[PDB]
Formats: sequence, structure tokens, C-alpha cells
Amino acid sequence: DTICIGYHANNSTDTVDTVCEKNVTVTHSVNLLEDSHNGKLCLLKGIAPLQLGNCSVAGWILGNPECELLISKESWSYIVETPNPENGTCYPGYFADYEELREQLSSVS
Amino acid sequence: GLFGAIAGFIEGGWTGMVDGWYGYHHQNEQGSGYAADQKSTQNAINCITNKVNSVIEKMNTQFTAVGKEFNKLERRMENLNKKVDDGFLDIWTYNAELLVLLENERTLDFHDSNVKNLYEKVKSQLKNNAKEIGNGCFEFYHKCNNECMESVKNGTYDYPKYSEESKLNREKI
Amino acid sequence: GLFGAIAGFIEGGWTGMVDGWYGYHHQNEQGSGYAADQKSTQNAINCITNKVNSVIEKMNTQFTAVGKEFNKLERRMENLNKKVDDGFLDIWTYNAELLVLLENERTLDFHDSNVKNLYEKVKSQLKNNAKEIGNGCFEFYHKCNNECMESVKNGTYDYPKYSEESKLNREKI
Amino acid sequence: GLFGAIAGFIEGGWTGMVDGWYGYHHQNEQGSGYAADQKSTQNAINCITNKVNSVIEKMNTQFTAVGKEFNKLERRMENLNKKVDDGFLDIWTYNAELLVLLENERTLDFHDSNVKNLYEKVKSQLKNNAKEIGNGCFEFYHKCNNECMESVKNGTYDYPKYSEESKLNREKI
Amino acid sequence: EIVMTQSPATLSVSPGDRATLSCRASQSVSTELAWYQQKPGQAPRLLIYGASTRATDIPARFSGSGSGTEFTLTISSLQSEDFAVYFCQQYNNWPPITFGQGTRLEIK
Amino acid sequence: EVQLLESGGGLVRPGGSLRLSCKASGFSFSRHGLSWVRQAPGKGLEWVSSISGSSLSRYYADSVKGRFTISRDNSQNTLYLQMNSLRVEDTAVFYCVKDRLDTAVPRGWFDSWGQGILVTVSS
Amino acid sequence: ECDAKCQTPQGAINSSLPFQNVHPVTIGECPKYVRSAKLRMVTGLRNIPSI
Ligand SMILES: *[C@@H]1O[C@H](CO)[C@@H](O[C@@H]2O[C@H](CO)[C@@H](O[C@@H]3O[C@H](CO)[C@@H](O)[C@H](O)[C@@H]3O)[C@H](O)[C@H]2NC(C)=O)[C@H](O)[C@H]1NC(C)=O
Ligand SMILES: *[C@@H]1O[C@H](CO)[C@@H](O[C@@H]2O[C@H](CO)[C@@H](O[C@@H]3O[C@H](CO)[C@@H](O)[C@H](O)[C@@H]3O)[C@H](O)[C@H]2NC(C)=O)[C@H](O)[C@H]1NC(C)=O
Ligand SMILES: *[C@@H]1O[C@H](CO)[C@@H](O[C@@H]2O[C@H](CO)[C@@H](O[C@@H]3O[C@H](CO)[C@@H](O)[C@H](O)[C@@H]3O)[C@H](O)[C@H]2NC(C)=O)[C@H](O)[C@H]1NC(C)=O
Ligand SMILES: *[C@@H]1O[C@H](CO)[C@@H](O)[C@H](O)[C@H]1NC(C)=O
Ligand SMILES: *[C@@H]1O[C@H](CO)[C@@H](O)[C@H](O)[C@H]1NC(C)=O
Ligand SMILES: *[C@@H]1O[C@H](CO)[C@@H](O)[C@H](O)[C@H]1NC(C)=O
Ligand SMILES: *[C@@H]1O[C@H](CO)[C@@H](O)[C@H](O)[C@H]1NC(C)=O
Ligand SMILES: *[C@@H]1O[C@H](CO)[C@@H](O)[C@H](O)[C@H]1NC(C)=O
Repeated sequence: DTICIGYHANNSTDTVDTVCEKNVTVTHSVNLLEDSHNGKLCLLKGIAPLQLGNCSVAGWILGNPECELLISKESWSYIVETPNPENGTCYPGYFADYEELREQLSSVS
Repeated sequence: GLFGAIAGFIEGGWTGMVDGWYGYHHQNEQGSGYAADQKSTQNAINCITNKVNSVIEKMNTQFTAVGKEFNKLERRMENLNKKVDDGFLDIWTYNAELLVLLENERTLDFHDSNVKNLYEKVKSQLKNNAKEIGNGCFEFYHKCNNECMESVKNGTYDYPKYSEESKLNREKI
Repeated sequence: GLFGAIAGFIEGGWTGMVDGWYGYHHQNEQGSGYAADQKSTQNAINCITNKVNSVIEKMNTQFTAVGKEFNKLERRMENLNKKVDDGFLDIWTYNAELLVLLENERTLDFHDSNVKNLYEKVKSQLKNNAKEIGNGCFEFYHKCNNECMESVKNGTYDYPKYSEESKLNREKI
Repeated sequence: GLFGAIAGFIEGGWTGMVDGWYGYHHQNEQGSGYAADQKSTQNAINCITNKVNSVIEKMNTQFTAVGKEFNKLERRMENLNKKVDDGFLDIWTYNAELLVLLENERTLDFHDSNVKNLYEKVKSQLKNNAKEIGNGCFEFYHKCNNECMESVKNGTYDYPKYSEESKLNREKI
Repeated sequence: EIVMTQSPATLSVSPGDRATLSCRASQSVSTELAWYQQKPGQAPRLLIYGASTRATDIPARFSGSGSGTEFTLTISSLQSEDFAVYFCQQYNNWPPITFGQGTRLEIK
Repeated sequence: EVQLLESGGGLVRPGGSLRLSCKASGFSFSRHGLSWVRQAPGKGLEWVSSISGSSLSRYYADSVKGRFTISRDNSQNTLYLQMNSLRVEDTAVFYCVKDRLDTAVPRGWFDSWGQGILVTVSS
Repeated sequence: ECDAKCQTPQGAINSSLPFQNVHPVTIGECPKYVRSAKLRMVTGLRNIPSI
């Protein structure tokens, strides 16, 4: 004729960190940090963002003979470039106010 | 010894019970089994979850831009942009981290306190009709069936009904 | 049920008393009414106010400028100004809010604990000369006039003076 | 009165003991002096220190630049640079300060609670073989030598071995 | 009471092989279950308490597996010592205790 | 190691009484329980009685309920089996088994087993 | 082609968690960058199955 006091505890490998100790195992836990990415860009605000193929903003805006595959991509949400865009401007020169043009053209309807 | 770090009055806990977080293991004739204190778990799940919900929901969001580009003749902008971006990065790391370490003790202390006060409730409900066998386990001197046992789980218990039965216990000792 | 969430040992409280935050309801022949524990309240109003004062007074203040103006050819500055201003706006919303949410439980727990320890003080002062009538109310087996009753409010109480009176109670039972 | 505000159950403390933070003053025939509770001191130094270690170690650091220079025709940069620098300065003052003020009470309450639970532990170890002399000091009705007294410091104590000795105490009273 | 049974009863297997005989269980009795040995000549001993771990000084060739009603026992290798009578016990509900009917294994 | 000793076996006619002494050594008897099991010839074990610490918790199998009695002595660390009204189907060995612990939870599995002793009946 | 709450030079993230440590560059309504490695709170008790 006994009654005892206890708490539920199931098998779990979850670990949490606190101040009195560390690496303590607990039953159920919830995280805040996400460290997983799909690895592929996606249509974000309902409109397909344009993808620049071996071209830069100045090269494509000025109408290089290349970069002709991206004329029917009017509306977007953002612009994707290449880490080393080669076919930019053919005739060499200094494109005035380059940076401001990119920011203004970063979004259009 | 990690169990010595907390030095709690209760052992590591059980695993057979599944329908709660705090409960009892009533033993008696024809009646053994586990049990769950439905009053405590529902009133302990909500507050802990709302603490998680409060943390998650208060991260207001707005459209943000990336670090812009600058030509080599405007380097001052670039380092100013790095300073402000790094300042927020350093702020959020310390603010976010120290919150989940300070509030992890709060929830862990909450669970430890929940066991204690519930343990105190059975102690005060009946005092002389019980023996402190050990770590949070009482022993009824009298006989107490399932209908009687539920009285402990309730907030109801008739001491004078069983106090006279404790007089029979005095005869044994 | 909100009262079930807290599951406090005391009921909703009274409204007749006005001269304190924690008190008593002494009743005796030729005496009744309410009271107030001047010791506890004065040591409870100060700490809570200093917590509010600490929050308010530590808002250091300094002259600040508004978001400046820029022409159409310097858009980069405008967005940088927006990013830094929005960053501080997002910081203060979360920092200020979680402060008054986490420190509201600190004061609510403080008030609940104050009742408990004050209750614990009167239990230990006299143990066998009292009966656990219910929710924080005792019953003196012996007769106790107002001068005697003030002993409870004091830290002074002579057990042997009334222990022999409790022997008469043993005769009653 | 500062001592009145805290209203602790124990007095100001001792200075004779040096080998711990919480201890005892076992007195008996052929014995006296102080002692220390090695189970609790090492179990309280670590958590408090790790709280300080967590505060200090989380200050991630990186190379930082000073406020740059600007000519008189670019004053907008200077005020923008001041606004961001002053914003971080204001943030860290309130964030850092309120952390050590809120967490100073956490450690102070921790120390107060540590005394109570250890004090509670000795009470439950032996109940009727002791008298509540006063502020956390008990009096053994029976005789207890040094070997006997270590039972209190251990978690081990044979009540029935001395319960019959408490029957001799009943004869005295 | 909680009724328990084992089946089949009699089985002969070459030493060193694998032979498993499961005992059913009414209700669920969670994972709380015990399995006992009884060699011909002396009193029974204990092997697995909780259906997950061995006792003190026990060869590890045995295996405690199962949950709820479906409870099984399997042995990696069988020696001439293992040919004994097996009992499975439940202790989740403990006003009564109920054993099995015993399963005997033999050779030659 | 833990060793147990048992005595009191023999031949008892129906309607008599028998006392089986079960001594305990090698472990803390005060904080541990004890129980009894019975094995008829050829059949499986059938538990009869189990008693926790300090002689406050007693349970009996329904087969012999209301006609068996068990007591324990801490000073002599021995257990008794008081009974009467012998049956003809009660010819069985009676072993001694040690309960896990008193204050613990999950209880029921037996670690130490004594040899036991034989009790029979005759017409 | 898919739907993403915000973008990232390496890719995109999901859910509405309040922190992320995948990249300090983002496009859309999604959380701040955190240098930390992992951080979680608990809801249940300490998991101590047996001694
Ligand atoms: C503890 O709480 C439980 C539930 O909150 C109470 O259970 C209810 O108890 C009453 C009386 O004790 C039961 O009524 C009885 O019903 C039977 C039906 O045959 C009748 O014969 C009796 O005369 C009586 O009217 C009621 O059924 C039961 N509720 C159930 C089973 O759902 C309990 O009473 C409380 N107190 C204790 C000591 O457990
Ligand atoms: C509890 O605390 C209160 C106040 O802190 C104490 O009140 C004081 O008690 C003493 C003696 O108990 C009173 O002195 C008496 O004065 C009358 C005046 O006629 C005299 O006839 C008596 O012989 C005695 O000297 C004192 O007046 C009173 N203070 C007041 C009324 O302001 C009280 O004693 C403490 N103890 C208890 C048990 O209440
Ligand atoms: C409390 O804890 C302490 C240490 O954790 C225990 O101290 C040890 O106690 C045992 C028996 O009480 C001592 O063994 C004895 O040794 C003497 C040596 O002459 C022998 O004559 C006795 O027959 C017995 O075997 C042991 O030496 C001692 N440890 C020391 C002194 O370091 C203590 O037993 C625990 N219990 C109590 C009630 O204090
Ligand atoms: C416990 O172990 C079982 C057996 O593999 C597993 O199915 C179950 O998921 C584990 N518990 C949890 C919470 O994952
Ligand atoms: C936590 O402890 C487990 C068990 O020892 C170990 O496997 C794991 O690596 C530890 N993790 C950390 C971060 O210390
Ligand atoms: C784009 O550049 C990559 C790397 O230089 C090259 O492999 C690829 O053929 C180029 N595509 C076009 C269309 O120029
Ligand atoms: C385009 O870039 C390639 C190298 O990637 C180069 O060989 C070619 O001459 C360029 N042509 C134009 C028109 O940009
Ligand atoms: C993102 O999360 C949603 C649920 O919130 C899920 O339906 C969807 O499949 C997830 N996307 C990917 C790519 O996993």
C-alpha cells in the first residue's frame, strides 16, 4: 500500500547546454538555429528572378551582343550573377555611377 | 557525478508511464499500476511552451538588403558598412545565446519545483496515516482501495474517517 | 481556469484591508478585524520599486539626429541609413519586451513566495497549539487575547507558557 | 536595517571556518569545532563560476576600426558614423548592466536557497531526536559521539537504533 | 489476473544454433518483464530484468528483446548448459505474479 | 555474496500448521523486501506471498488468501511462513526470493534464490 | 523553381525560426545571422533512465 512520486523519462539522445552544467541530456527540446539550405535558388516573391549567364549588369544593360537569352525575363524579384562575370562591356571604359545603377535596378516590376 | 550536481530528492525517474510528465505509482491490493496528474502537466506544458512561443514570435521580420558594392575610391563606405554589420552580428550572438542559457535554468528549475510542491501536496493531505519509506514513497498504515487511492489524486480526503483507523496502527506499534 | 494554472495555496485574497500588501485576520473574544505585516510590505515595496527604477533610470539619453536627406544620385547612403536605423529598431523591440516579460514572472513569483515564507513563519512559531483548519487559517486550541495575539505578529512567543494550556486541549480530545 | 530586508532564517554567519562555504559546528563530549560540507561547496562553486565563465567567454572579439576622418564637405558621413557608434555604445551599457544586476540576484538567491535545503536535509534525517533550539541549531536528546555525528554529515542515519534512546528522553519529560 | 503463456513446449536443437521461443502476454505490461533459468537440479536464477539488460555475472550470448504483448527471447549460441527450463515473468501489475508453463530443451 | 538458509520442511497432515524459517545474510534486510514462491512437481512456479520492508505491506495469492500469515524479524534477520489448513495439492518446494528494494519503483524481479525446502502431506 | 521565404548565396532556408547560421547574406523576410554553433531550450525534464 504505497504511493510514489516520479516524472516521465523516455529514451532520447537530445542534448542542451546551460550555465550550471553542459551536455546534459533531456527528453524533449526545440531549437532556434537553422543550418540547412536547399542548395538551389527559387522563385521567391511569386515572380521568377532573372539569372545572368556569364554576364554582368552593365554588360547586359548596355546590350552586349551576348546575354541575348535574357530579354523575355522582364519582371523579377532579384538578380543572380556569376562570381567572375566575363562578358561585360566590350569597349573598355569607366562606367560612371555603376554602383547606384545596380541598386536601382535591383527591383523592378 | 551529474546526479550529485542537482542533488535532487527524487531518483532518475521512470519510463513506463507515457500519459504525463508528473505522476504517481499507486500500489495496493488488486490495484497496482502507474498514474498521471492531469492537473499538473497541462498547467506546466502551456507555460513552458509559451516561453518558447514568446521567444520565437517576437523576432519581428522586415525586408533586408545585402552588403552593397563599392568601387576602390570609396573604401570608407565599405568599412563603415562592415562595422555596422559586424556590430549587429556580435550583438545578436551574445543576446541570443545568453538568453537560452539563462532561461534554460528557469525551465529546469521550474520542473524541479513542480515535483517538490506536488510532493508536498500528498504530505499535507494526510500526515499521521503515512510513513516516510524513502525517496518520495509513502506507506499507508491502513488499508486503502482504488476508490480510496483516488482521494490522494483528488483534492479530497477525510482524515477523521481514517484517523480512527490510525488508532489501530498505534496498536500494532 | 486561471486559478488552476497558478494552483496557489491561498484564495483570491481580500479587499477590506488597505494598509499593506500582506496581513492577518486575527479573531478572538473581544477582538476582530484585519491587520497588516509592516515588516514584510516595506521590504517588498522597496525592492520591486528599485527594479522599476533600475529599468527606467538606466536609459541613458543623448542628443540624436533624424534620418538625413539624400539626393537621387546617392541612394546607397539612404539604404545604409535605413539598415542601421532599422537594426536598432528591431533590437530594442526584442530587448525591451523580453525584459518586461521575463522580469514580470520574477515579481509574480516574488509575491507568491512572500506569502509562503510569511505563512511558514507563523507555523514554526507555534506548532502543537494550532490546527490546520484549511487554506492558511489556524485555530488556537487555547484562549488567546489581543495581547497574546500580537505575539504572533511579533517574533516573540512563549511556547511553555501555553504548552501547559495545550495539555487541557489533550484532555478535550 | 539591511538584515531586516532580507529577513533570513540564519544569522550573519561565522568566520572561524575556512575550508568551505557551508558547514556545521558539531559540539559534543570530547569534541567541538567547525566543519565543512564538501558535497555542497564544490557543487556550488562550479555553477556560479560557470555563470561568470559564460559571461566572459561569450564576448566574441574581432579586429575593429576607429571612427575614421572626413573633410568639411562630407559632414553627413561623420554624423552617420557617430549615430551608429553611439547606438552600439548605448546598447551595450544597458544590455551589460542589466545582465549583472539581474544575475546578481540569481546567485544571491542561489546561496540563500542552498542554506535552506541543506538545513532541511538535517531535519528530515532525524525528526523526534532533536529540539528546535533556535536559528538553525538542534539539540540531541540522546548522546552522540563523533562517529555518531558523522551520520548527520553522511546521508546515513539509523533512526530505530536511536529511537529507543528517544524513549529514554520521553522519561525525562 | 494477468495471464501469460509460452508455446511451443518441447523443442530439440543442435548445440550452437539459434532457437527462440516467445511467451505471449495479456494486456501490455510495458517493457517490465523478467526471464528466469532453471537447470535440472537446483533453484532458478535470473537473466534479464526489464527485458533489456542482463544480471550480474551472466554470459552475454542471450538476448532480451520485445515490447508490449509481443515478447521474445533469442540466444546467439547454445551450449550443453543452456538446455534448461525457461520461465518468463511479468511484474507491471503486482498484486499477483504469474509465471509461464515452462519450455524444456534437450538433446540425445 | 548473498546467502540464504531455509528450514522447517517435512511431512504435515491436513489441518496442521507449519513454520518455515528463512534467514537472510549478506545484504541489508531492513531496506529490502522478501517473498515466497512455490513449485509443484512437474509444473511451473506459482508465487504465494510478498512482503515489503518493516512489515507494513502484505499481499497474498488468491489461491491461499485469508489462510496464510507472514511476519519478519529485523534483529534476527529471518522471515517466517505461518500457515494452516494444509491441502493435498500443496506438496511443493518453497523457495526464498529477495525483492529488489523498498523505496525503489519497478518492483518484482528476484535476484537471489535459496535452495528451498520440501513440504508434503499425507492422508 | 520552388517557393522560398528568403534566399542565400548557398541556397535558401525554410520555416520561421528566429536565427540562422548559414550565411550573413539574405534576401527577404528571414532571421538574423548568428555565429554560434547550436542553441536549444527544453520542455521536458532531465533524461535519467537508470543509474
Ligand atoms: C475523486 O474524484 C473522482 C472523479 O473526479 C470521483 O469519482 C466519482 O465518485 C462518485 C462517488 O465517490 C461516484 O459516484 C458513485 O457512482 C456509483 C455508480 O454505481 C454509485 O453506485 C455510487 O453510489 C456513487 O453515486 C462517481 O461514479 C465517480 N466518478 C466516476 C467513476 O467517473 C470520486 O468520488 C472522488 N473522490 C474519491 C475519494 O475518489
Ligand atoms: C509585541 O510587540 C509589541 C510592540 O512591539 C509589544 O507591546 C508592548 O508590550 C509591553 C509589555 O508587553 C507594554 O508595556 C506594558 O505597558 C503597560 C501600560 O499600562 C504596563 O501596565 C505593563 O506593565 C507593561 O509595562 C507596552 O505598552 C507595549 N507597547 C505598546 C502598547 O505600544 C508587546 O509587548 C510585544 N509582545 C507581545 C506578546 O505582544
Ligand atoms: C559516514 O561516512 C564515513 C566516511 O564516508 C564512514 O567512515 C568509515 O566508517 C567505517 C565504519 O563506520 C570505518 O570502518 C571501521 O574501521 C575501523 C578501523 O579500526 C574498524 O575497527 C571498524 O570495525 C570499521 O571497520 C571506516 O574506517 C570509516 N572511514 C574512515 C575513518 O575514513 C562512516 O562509517 C559513515 N557512517 C557514519 C555513521 O559515520
Ligand atoms: C526508443 O527506442 C525505440 C527502439 O528503437 C525507438 O523506436 C524509439 O523511437 C526511441 N524513442 C524515441 C523518443 O525516439
Ligand atoms: C556529451 O556526452 C556524450 C557522452 O559522453 C559524448 O558522446 C558527446 O560527445 C558529448 N558532447 C559534448 C559536446 O561534450
Ligand atoms: C560560362 O563560364 C564558364 C566558366 O568560365 C564556362 O565553363 C561556360 O562555358 C561559359 N558559358 C558561356 C555561355 O559562355
Ligand atoms: C566573352 O568571354 C570569353 C571568356 O569567358 C572571351 O573569350 C570572349 O572573347 C568574350 N566575348 C565577348 C563578346 O564578351
Ligand atoms: C519547407 O517547409 C514546409 C513546411 O513548413 C514543407 O511543406 C516543405 O516541403 C519544406 N521545403 C523543403 C524544400 O523541404
